Amino acid sequence: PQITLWQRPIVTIKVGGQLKEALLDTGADDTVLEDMELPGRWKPRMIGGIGGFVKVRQYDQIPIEICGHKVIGTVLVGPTPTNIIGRNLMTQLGCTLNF
Amino acid sequence: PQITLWQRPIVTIKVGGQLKEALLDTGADDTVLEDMELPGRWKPRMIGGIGGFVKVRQYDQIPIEICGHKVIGTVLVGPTPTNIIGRNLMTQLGCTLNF
Ligand SMILES: CC(C)CN(C[C@@H](O)[C@H](Cc1ccccc1)NC(=O)O[C@H]1CCOC1)S(=O)(=O)c1ccc(N)cc1
Repeated sequence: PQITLWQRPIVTIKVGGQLKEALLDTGADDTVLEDMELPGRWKPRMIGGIGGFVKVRQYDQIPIEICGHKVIGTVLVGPTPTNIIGRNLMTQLGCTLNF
Repeated sequence: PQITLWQRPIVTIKVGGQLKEALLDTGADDTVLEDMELPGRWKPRMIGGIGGFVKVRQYDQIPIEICGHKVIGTVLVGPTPTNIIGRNLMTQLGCTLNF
């Protein structure tokens, strides 16, 4: 699809069998989800956002279906205003910015 | 242009007489630039995300040239770690996300 930016580019994702809304966020290097249970071991990761650097949990090779497309990659979990799909997974979708 | 997302989507802008680089960010509702002088009246605002919150000054109707295209809109200024072009200016470019 082609998504304009007059509203937030919120899409529906499926992760761990649950549908959730998430924001397609080209200013986010990584994908960060609100607290949820994910499989496997995690490791610590420090990420930078608008208010500073914060430690989150990093899970690897997590499948997510975004608009019906299946991606698999690193997902971080920690405090966040919303579920954020960053460039690590948008590149798997083939997403580009166009003007 | 069509900009892929393997790297951060950084472009050159010109604002308030100053040339700088900024991030095209579909996850940012409004443009926020690192602290600088802008003309005119402003209003205090708080913006929040992964760092927590930062206080900014909101300037209205500020002209910015982005990749040579002249656009106009609200510009927030404050201690952001990076210059961010948000949706409020990306729409004026006719910028879409496509996959
Ligand atoms: C978190 C989203 C919902 C909101 N932010 C936009 C995001 O793109 C934000 C932009 C950014 C890049 C690098 C350093 C600092 C900030 N990237 C971000 O945090 O990347 C993290 C999350 C995982 O990957 C790394 S914002 O900066 O808080 C924001 C809020 C309001 C306005 N008007 C403008 C900006």
